[PDB]
Amino acid sequence: PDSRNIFVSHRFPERQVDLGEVVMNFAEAGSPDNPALLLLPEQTGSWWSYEPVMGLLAENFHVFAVDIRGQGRSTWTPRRYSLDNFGNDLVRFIALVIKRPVVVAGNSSGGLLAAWLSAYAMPGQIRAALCEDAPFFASELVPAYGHSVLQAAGPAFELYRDFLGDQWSIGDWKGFVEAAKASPAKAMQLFPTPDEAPQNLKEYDPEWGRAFFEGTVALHCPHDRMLSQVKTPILITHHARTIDPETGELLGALSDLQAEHAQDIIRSAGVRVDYQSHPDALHMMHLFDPARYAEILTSWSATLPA
Amino acid sequence: RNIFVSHRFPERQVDLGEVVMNFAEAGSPDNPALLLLPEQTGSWWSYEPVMGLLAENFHVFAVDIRGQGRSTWTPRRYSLDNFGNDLVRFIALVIKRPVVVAGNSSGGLLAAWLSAYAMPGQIRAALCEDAPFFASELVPAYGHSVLQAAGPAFELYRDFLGDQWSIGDWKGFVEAAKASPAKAMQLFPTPDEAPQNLKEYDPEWGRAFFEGTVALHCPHDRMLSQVKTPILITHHARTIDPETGELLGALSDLQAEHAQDIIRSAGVRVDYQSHPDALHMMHLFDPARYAEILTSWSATLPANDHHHH
Ligand SMILES: C[C@H]1CCCC(=O)CCC/C=C/c2cc(O)cc(O)c2C(=O)N1
Ligand SMILES: C[C@H]1CCCC(=O)CCC/C=C/c2cc(O)cc(O)c2C(=O)N1
Repeated sequence: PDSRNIFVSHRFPERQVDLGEVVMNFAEAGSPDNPALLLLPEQTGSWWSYEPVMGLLAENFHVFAVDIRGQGRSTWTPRRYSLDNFGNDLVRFIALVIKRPVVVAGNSSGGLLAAWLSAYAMPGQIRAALCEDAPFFASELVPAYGHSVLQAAGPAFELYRDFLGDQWSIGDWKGFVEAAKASPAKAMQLFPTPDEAPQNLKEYDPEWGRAFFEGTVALHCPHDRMLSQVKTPILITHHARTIDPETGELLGALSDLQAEHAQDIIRSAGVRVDYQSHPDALHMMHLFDPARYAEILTSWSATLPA
Repeated sequence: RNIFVSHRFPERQVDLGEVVMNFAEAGSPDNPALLLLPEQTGSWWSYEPVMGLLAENFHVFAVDIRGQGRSTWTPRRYSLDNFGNDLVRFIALVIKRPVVVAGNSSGGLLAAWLSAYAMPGQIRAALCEDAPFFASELVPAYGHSVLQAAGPAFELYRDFLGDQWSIGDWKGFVEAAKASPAKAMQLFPTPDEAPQNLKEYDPEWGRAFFEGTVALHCPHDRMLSQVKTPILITHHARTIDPETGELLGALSDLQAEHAQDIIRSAGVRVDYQSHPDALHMMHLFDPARYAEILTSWSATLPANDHHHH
């Protein structure tokens, strides 16, 4: 994987654009007369996390699915992984490639960035943001509310750092898998441990995981302040989540309490916010139940002002 | 936040999205565009005495960086990357042409930031006026850290003025400054009343430098390795105290030598001028000299003719 020559074929053509520091890879679907839709993957996911759902969304949207920096065919940038750098790359992407206002939809950390764009993009760039099971608060080191990253997804990111290493400099996949299987963190059960590293992980810069676990990725983007600054309608979907009865760990993206405060803050900013709890859905609904995801996204987007 | 004073160039503001950025414009768009970045604690009008000279030959934009002047104060969001992307947006939304960027001190850091990290084609060239490469980092690759240079002053901005002037203990700041063991404290204003520039300054800037958060995600050795335009480095007064080892000045000879080396190994044009008797803010305290440095160097840039009309 530190070859950066490990890529495979996909169903939609891919194109790259120079944003200045990062060269961003992306795939396009749908017809350009339809409203623009920017799709942001989960951490460890390339644009083609959205490949099964892109055909469905192609019926109604002009779809751009991107590799975020440090993922896929987009530039890996050591020591530069922050929500602000991720977000400003996407501001540049809209300005250089799309050149229209977008609906932005993001899963997990991509949902953090969907909110980031609502608050901090260039004026007019963002019509609305869909935050698909975004770990508001629970992906911070010291959140204003609820479980920290250390008490939720952190243990997996720690193992990415310790065994895969920055830019796959260590690459001990077998040691990662044996450490993951031996971990006493119940949340580890939500992460794949196949016999060989899966394609999405070979495209992933594990310094992402370091930055989340060490609390550097969002040091300059406290979530309570970010959510208070959003400027567009927001849709929050909230998928599976439980509190482990033996460790107290959060299993899922964010707890009910965290979701309640996220809504409250957005509402206090005076922007439209809608919340949908889908407690039996998997974290990556856009991948594992694309028809349900597409319906949610399409139906909501139809309620947006023109 | 209503302590502003008049100035001899009209000021305007532009919404960048998060930051509303204040700036002063002078000159004709027929001449090359020039973006002026102040030092930390300096508003755009740090350049007000020299802009008349520069407006003879340049279309000048002098800006208030986020957390300074009339530009939005943004609690907890002070980083070189956020400062830098604001300026990327400013060029894209206001200037709409390639620019020469000239910055003093932290503004010089940001000029190099733009050279490396702006959108393609935005930056023609960067003038880094006594920029504290390495010396303004918490863990620099080379030489003094901020803790052995300007840090003690920023520490006192944090401790006595506070984030967004939330403490505001100017008297106690002055008293602590005078009592400081740091020889470098003599380089900072300690008047009996807070000066105008500092009333316009968000001291969380100082916190961010002292605590090593402002450039956590922008190590300077890597930044300098990624520059993509010609760079002019001016290096003004500096000495290293023989008793404490403190750096008095923006950067040491060792730090300037590595900065040059790194830029040159990026394969771009780099020029270095040592002005060991110049004050840190030469653009303010020796404006005629500074204007001649910038103008004469700009005239040697490729496409200087294309940018005249
Ligand atoms: C890798 C991606 C895969 C999801 C693995 C899980 O289903 C665990 C529960 C959901 C939380 C994930 C999660 C937390 C976080 O604090 C930061 C992140 O980027 C994610 C994030 O993107 N996970
Ligand atoms: C306040 C402004 C003016 C104070 C200048 C001095 O006379 C001290 C000399 C060294 C440079 C300061 C300096 C260091 C740094 O690590 C980061 C910075 O932004 C400055 C910076 O902009 N100083």
